[PDB]
Amino acid sequence: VSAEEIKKHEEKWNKYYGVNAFNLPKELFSKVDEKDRQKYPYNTIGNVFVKGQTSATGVLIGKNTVLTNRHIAKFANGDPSKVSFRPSINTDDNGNTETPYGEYEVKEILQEPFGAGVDLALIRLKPDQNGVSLGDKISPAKIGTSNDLKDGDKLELIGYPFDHKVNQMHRSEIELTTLSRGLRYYGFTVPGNSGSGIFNSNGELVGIHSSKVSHLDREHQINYGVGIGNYVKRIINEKNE
Repeated sequence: VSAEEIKKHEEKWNKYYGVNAFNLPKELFSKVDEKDRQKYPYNTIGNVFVKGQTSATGVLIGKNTVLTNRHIAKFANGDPSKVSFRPSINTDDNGNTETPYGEYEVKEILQEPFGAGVDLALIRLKPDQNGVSLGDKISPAKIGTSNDLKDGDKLELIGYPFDHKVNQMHRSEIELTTLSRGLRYYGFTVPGNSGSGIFNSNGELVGIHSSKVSHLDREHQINYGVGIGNYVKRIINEKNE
């Protein structure tokens, strides 16, 4: 790759990581407020908590099904009792937690239903303590397709940036780049964002954030997510519940 391209990349990447996260302009990164956390599509986003292991993000795609990363599901080591899902959870700056839709225990974990090479997993939830499924309280995220995405497109990534602030849902504007090498994009994310939903202007889920991978050369990074194409969509239809 060329130097002119590298310089350009550094300047763009610097817009998100050149300043402290608390100082990022609102249009690029911001907290989802109380009112919005109870509106679609924000309410389909929840915290995937793996006891004593990690705290990431997940998206409700079925009545009892949560979509997240395979690398996140792996932390549970096949034991569903170590995992819980908390939709629209919020721990304010005073340390007070609120779970408007309650907290859900996990019934089963499908670590790699799309194949070990695809960083996606399905988590099956149990109903609440009253026998009501999460999918009956709120509508699951409408699944779209990444096939219509073009380089330069700006989308909304929604999740729980744990490393920045614990249990506080945030939205990050992302900008797609070099789609010939997968769903790559500029934008601010932290490890906790693993499993974050990527939505288009119509509120359709088109991808799931995964992690940061090398870009251009070994000494540069970019965000990487899994796009939702025909294959991913079909498996979801076969396994959804």
